[PDB]
Amino acid sequence: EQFVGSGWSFPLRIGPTGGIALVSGEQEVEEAMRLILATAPGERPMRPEFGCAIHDLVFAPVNEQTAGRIQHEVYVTLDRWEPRIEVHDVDVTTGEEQNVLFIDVRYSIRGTNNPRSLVFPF
Amino acid sequence: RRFQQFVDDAKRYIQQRAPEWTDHNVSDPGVTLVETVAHMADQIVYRLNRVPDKNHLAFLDLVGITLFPPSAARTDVTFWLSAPQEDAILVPVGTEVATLRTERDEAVVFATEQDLRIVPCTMGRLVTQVSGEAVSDRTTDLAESKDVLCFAEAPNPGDCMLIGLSAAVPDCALALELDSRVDGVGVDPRQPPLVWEAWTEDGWQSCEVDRDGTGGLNRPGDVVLHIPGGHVLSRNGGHEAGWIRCRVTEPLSGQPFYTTSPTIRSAEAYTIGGTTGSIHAETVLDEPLGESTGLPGQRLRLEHAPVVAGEPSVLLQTAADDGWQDWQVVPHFSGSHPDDHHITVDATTGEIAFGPAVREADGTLRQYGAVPPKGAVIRARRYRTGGGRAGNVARGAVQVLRTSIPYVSEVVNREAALGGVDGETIEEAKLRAPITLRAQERAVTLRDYEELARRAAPETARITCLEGAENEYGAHAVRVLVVPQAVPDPGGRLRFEQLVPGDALLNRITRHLDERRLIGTRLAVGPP
Amino acid sequence: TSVAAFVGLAPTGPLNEPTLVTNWTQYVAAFGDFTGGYYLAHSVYGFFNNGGSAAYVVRVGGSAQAESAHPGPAQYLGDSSDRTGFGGLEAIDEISMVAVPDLMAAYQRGAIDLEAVKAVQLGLIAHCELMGDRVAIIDPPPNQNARQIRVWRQETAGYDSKYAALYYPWIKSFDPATGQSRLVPPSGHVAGIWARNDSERGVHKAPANEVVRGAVDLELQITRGEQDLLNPIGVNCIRSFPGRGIRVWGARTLSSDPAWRYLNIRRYFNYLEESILIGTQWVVFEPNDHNLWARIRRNVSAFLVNEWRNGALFGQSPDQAYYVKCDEETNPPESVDLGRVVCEIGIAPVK
Amino acid sequence: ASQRGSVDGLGSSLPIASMLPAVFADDDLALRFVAGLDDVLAPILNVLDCLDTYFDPALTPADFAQWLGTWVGAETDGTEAEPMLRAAVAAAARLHRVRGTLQGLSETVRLAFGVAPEITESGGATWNARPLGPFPGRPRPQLHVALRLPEPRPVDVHRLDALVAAARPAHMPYTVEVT
Repeated sequence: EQFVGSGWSFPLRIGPTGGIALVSGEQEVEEAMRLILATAPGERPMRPEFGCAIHDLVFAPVNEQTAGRIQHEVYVTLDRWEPRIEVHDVDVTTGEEQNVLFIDVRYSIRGTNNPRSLVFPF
Repeated sequence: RRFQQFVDDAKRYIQQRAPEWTDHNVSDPGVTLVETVAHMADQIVYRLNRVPDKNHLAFLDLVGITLFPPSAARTDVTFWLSAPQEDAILVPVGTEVATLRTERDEAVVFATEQDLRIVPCTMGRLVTQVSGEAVSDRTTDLAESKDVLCFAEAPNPGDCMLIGLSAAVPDCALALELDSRVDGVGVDPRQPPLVWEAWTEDGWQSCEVDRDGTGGLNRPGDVVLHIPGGHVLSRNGGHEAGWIRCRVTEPLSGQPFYTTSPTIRSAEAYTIGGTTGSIHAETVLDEPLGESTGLPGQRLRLEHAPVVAGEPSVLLQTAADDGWQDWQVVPHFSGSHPDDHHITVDATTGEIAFGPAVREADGTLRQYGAVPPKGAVIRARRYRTGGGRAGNVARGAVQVLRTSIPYVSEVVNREAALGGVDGETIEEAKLRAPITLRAQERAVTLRDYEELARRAAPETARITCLEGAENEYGAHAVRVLVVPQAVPDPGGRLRFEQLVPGDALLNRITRHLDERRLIGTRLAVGPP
Repeated sequence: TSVAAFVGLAPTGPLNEPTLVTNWTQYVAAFGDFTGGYYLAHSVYGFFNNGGSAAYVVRVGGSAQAESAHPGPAQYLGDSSDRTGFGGLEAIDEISMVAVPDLMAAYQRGAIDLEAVKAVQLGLIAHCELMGDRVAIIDPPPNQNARQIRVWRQETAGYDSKYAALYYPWIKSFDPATGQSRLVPPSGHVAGIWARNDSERGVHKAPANEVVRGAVDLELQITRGEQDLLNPIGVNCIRSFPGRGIRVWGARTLSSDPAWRYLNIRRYFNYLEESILIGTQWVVFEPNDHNLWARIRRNVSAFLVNEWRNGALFGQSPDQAYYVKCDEETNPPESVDLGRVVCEIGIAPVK
Repeated sequence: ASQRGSVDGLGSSLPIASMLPAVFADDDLALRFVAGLDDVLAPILNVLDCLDTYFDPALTPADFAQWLGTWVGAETDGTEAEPMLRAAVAAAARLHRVRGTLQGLSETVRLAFGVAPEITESGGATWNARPLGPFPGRPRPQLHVALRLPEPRPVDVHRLDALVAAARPAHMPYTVEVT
């Protein structure tokens, strides 16, 4: 229902006929999320507050206390800078051994309300 | 500008309750609903004020404006094969090659324009040759081994190597083996800039190189060449085969030749592939469109690219008791009788018109073109898409051939698409009308006469038109003075020969200005 | 309770191994996306779009014997090899619903005769009738036309089983990649509705009158008068109600038994039966005597009463809800091993 | 007047019954009565549809054909035959783009009679690289029109005389010859 627009993908490429690729629809929102979460709240001095501040929660003890702060860190950032999306919960899990923290954000563009989970395809 | 307004909103139509007729004193949920379900007038009125986009297309025909038809792109599709065994028609005309299919909608798909045939071409005669040494009826220079001298161990312009080609099929690829006994200093294959040839019936023709073992044969090489048209070698001997020529060009400063070229020992020719140009096209079958309302003027749209021009490529099948009724496409409706079955199609878009009704005076409802009965199913049997800009495919992108009808594989083009042009939209043509409708085209006054020449010859530095004065023949004709461009040397002096214009330049001006001249006026050109 | 099973052709990925997927991106990482025009890719997408966080897919065919008894539209039991045909689903004990998307792409492409595709559906029904918990969704011939589908159900197939659901008109779904309407069977989409139900209103409510979101248009629109010659016989329908989108109308199972007509009752019982047998796991343990038979009765009763707590039972009070009997009368002294029998009840049907 | 009244046996793209609610559609007299009102709105919807054809000179009724001739320089005076008018209006806009040229005079007389003319004029085109080279061309103006008509009734001369009067650019004399 919400308009999604169009813009170039994160890994930009020549395309079928040359020039520059261009992608819209449900795929585009995923690319914007990939940019927003990956970058630290820096490296972009003109826009400092942009970029999810996740590095402050590295090397914490494995507790739901730090697993809860990250749960709220994503919410503010995923909402402030990406308004064309509605966020449906995050899931912090130690899916391999017990020394890593995986986040599984589930989102759904407004009105379309089809649930999807961001995957970070490498 | 000053457009009348034709809107009277929906509610005002229910306003006429008019309870002043006997006894109909009732409210909303009565079965007086026909007072409201005739709100279609609101839908009708809104349709009046809107002037349809299709209307612009009508009066571009009225004022003599031709819409822009879309084109397509032509490429150089090259086949490949690994089992050269015989000759037959391995490529039916219209064989379809396709690009890779990924998340970018649907891959663009081409279609060959001709029929391609493979031939396992063998050799003819290997002959010794050097500059100034013709064949002189020599054939067996390598028929029984003993090697053959390569340019007398001295390659200079005019040299060539002589080998026959059994068939010389115009659109195939030849694989020549060059087993050379290595002698002297080894060299990079690219270093000697040798040029191939074929001795076409029109004369010598060039060829390209796609393998390292072509020149500078430090090791026995395997030349691969795509045949540039059909040819036959200069028959003096015992082999009427095709022709090859390892002509060596001038010695470049950075690309020099070398003495003591290696001596050829064994050689053999094979066919590996064939190259044929193709146009961006496709053939879709069984595209149902829905059901007909049985009313005149129905319009149907195809959810694909513009239909490519050619033989009638939009076959409309209509359900009937006897089966399928086929509609033949026609040009502009004109005199189409009610009995006849006819349709109108748009080249640049999927809009497909149908029989338009018209209520003439006395209400004859003179209908042009038949109308399908209500409930009939309409489907498109044949449909040839392909036109548009989205055929400007990048170099070497097409990699899969459709339906894999023969035993062929690895179909990869070498050169990028020529590039088609997308047809103009109605909105784009709405901007063309104010300009191209008033582009002079009369040549009345002096300004036009000098201006029109400039349009015909944009490269002219100075043009001016002076009328022939009185006491001069030619029926008050005019003279045109033309000054061709020229750089007057670094020395500051200009030769007189540079001032005269070329004959073609003068002819080009005259040919164009002859058509747009007014009645009974003569023009002559030339320097003052 | 909601996880689904799908059998169809899909490019790449493991062959005949019932992998588990939970998100659409997980699917595309294994078996492509819409490539080749296989119906399984569209059907899963409609299921994922229509709610339902779990899904099992059994890839059998491949990109191109593209279609046959076992390869393609899989029908063989696989000789209980746990790796072939519908036998792959046998070693799951979690899947609660099965569907056959590709089963009839062969019919459109002509690679399978109509009499050949009747047996495989019946083979699927024999699978549901065996495991005793899952429910299969059946799909009719494309472009069947309303007056002819009623003949088809009662003459060609005539399944008459308590584990099959039929949904007549197909769906013109929308492919986001190309934005082109395509025709697909409603097996995947309807299964999405059944997944919403449990996760939004419980198994109690029959899966009907819910938006078939993901849909755009319906071929062969059915009017109400024509429906009343279809609904009682045991065929559902999908209609385009004005201003309310596309909704599923009818919740009748493919059975002629008057006591098992409605879908939710069969949906309820499979949930109900699977709940207790997971609970009362006193088997190959706890000596069969007059003591255990009393223990079983209390354990079952303490659950059904709690089931009446959430509604989904009738009686105004627990005493009038169920009726259990596991005393010495039901277990004769002769039943040395084949013992520990009991009875139970549950009912709350729909409109 | 034109008697552009209603037409019997014509359907509508917007049936009045198809907009009715459900249950209301179950009646018999209401369904037939409300369908009767379609007889009054039947041709209006046909009119709003296919309006493009109502503006193409090759298809549009005779009345608008003359009216459409007003949009451009049709000059439809004296033509009492419908088929003759059909070509004139559509081809009028292309004439004025080259009006006054050799092809324009030839085509206009071709349009008015259906046969190509034979014309000779005091003019031409030439080119020569000789500096200040003389230019040929008839020393005195002259325009001649010849028509190879199969049935020369003794009225075409005046018609050719009248028609060629506007084609000539008010510059040179003329004469009319008809087979």
